[PDB]
Amino acid sequence: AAATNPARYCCLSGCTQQDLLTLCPYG
Amino acid sequence: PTPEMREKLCGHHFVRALVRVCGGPKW
Repeated sequence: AAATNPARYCCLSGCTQQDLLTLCPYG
Repeated sequence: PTPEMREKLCGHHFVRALVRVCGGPKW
């Protein structure tokens, strides 16, 4: 968390349900 | 390393994993 762009980050390294949880309930 | 799994949610993969945990009306 707190490194690079949202989806871009979750695409390269990865993103768990939590790291996703912090990017879903917004838009 | 933690009981999680950083999915390489790329583009739609993320928006999907998104609509899963928070289930927003936008996407």
